[PDB]
Amino acid sequence: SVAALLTVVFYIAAVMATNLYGATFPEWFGDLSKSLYTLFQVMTLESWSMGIVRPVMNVHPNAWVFFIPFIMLTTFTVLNLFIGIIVDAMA
Amino acid sequence: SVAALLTVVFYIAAVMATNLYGATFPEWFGDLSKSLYTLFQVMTLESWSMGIVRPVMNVHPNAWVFFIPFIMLTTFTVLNLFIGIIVDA
Amino acid sequence: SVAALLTVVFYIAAVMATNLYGATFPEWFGDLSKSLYTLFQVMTLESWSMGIVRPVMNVHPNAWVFFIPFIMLTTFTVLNLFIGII
Amino acid sequence: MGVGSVAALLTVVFYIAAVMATNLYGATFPEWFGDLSKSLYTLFQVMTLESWSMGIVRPVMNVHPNAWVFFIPFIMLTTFTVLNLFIGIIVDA
Repeated sequence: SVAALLTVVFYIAAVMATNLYGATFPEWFGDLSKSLYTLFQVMTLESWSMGIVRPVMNVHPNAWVFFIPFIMLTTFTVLNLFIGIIVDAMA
Repeated sequence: SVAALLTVVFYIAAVMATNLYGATFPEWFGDLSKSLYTLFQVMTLESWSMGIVRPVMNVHPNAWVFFIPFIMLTTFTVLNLFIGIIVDA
Repeated sequence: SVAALLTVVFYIAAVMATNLYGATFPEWFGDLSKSLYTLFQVMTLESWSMGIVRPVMNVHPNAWVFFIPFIMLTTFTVLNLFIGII
Repeated sequence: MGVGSVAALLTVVFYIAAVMATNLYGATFPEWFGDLSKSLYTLFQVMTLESWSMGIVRPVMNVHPNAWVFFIPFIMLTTFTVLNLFIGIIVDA
């Protein structure tokens, strides 16, 4: 149920990002699949700032309003999900 | 409860960093909002050392005394706010 | 216990990656030992995308099909081993 | 107390490895390991896993190959203990 919620989340943000940054950043968001890849990378927190967001903000200042919240939501969910797997296996 | 304390901590360090490193590193610390961004990136641990702390230490060495503790504080509280919310449900 | 199967998982993927990407990326995959190093770094998530997967995808596109699953598998097992001590 | 004693064990482990690395890699990599304080900073960065491989270990291995035998274990140990201190709060709730 949570895994579905998250996938929905990725899907929504992937579509949004493609239409928001795909023009100026084809390598990372030009496609809905490219956006999926990039958003997953951001989720693992790998080079999200130095490698993706900071460069993005050089063209679209305040794009941080799309990514920091995305980071919060995605991190939070994953945290919970993990806890459940860990907690329930113990119980 | 942690959420507000954390916001306080971020605000303290952001104000501190702005006054401390904003002159030499305006791209990351020149503004109170720039310092907000940088300190969150450092909290996510994304290029905190190689990308931010090591460059800053070429100018103001031993600035790790601000950063490493900031890392402990924010890391520990986010560990705590996670466990706190999680154990409950 | 969890460590017993994860070791197997790493060995499978390492053998797979060596045969798949060792030709074009010998610095990271040319050896079975090299692929062991690379896959562990990818497991710790350090520069997996920008540093490893994205450059590999310029040669073999859709190689994320190996990596992203490898990432889920190895990340998942870590929590099952983290709790597998507790 | 352990938390505290485990935190004291960690401090010991960091001191061990920091002394080790200074003597092992400080010659060839003085910016990262030339000092006991430099090795302190580097080992903590490796602990938070930020550019540990691409940034530190991979470059060190071009000089002393198989120095991953120092690093990968150090990673295991410090990451495990920090998780031991994490669960030492998980059930301590």
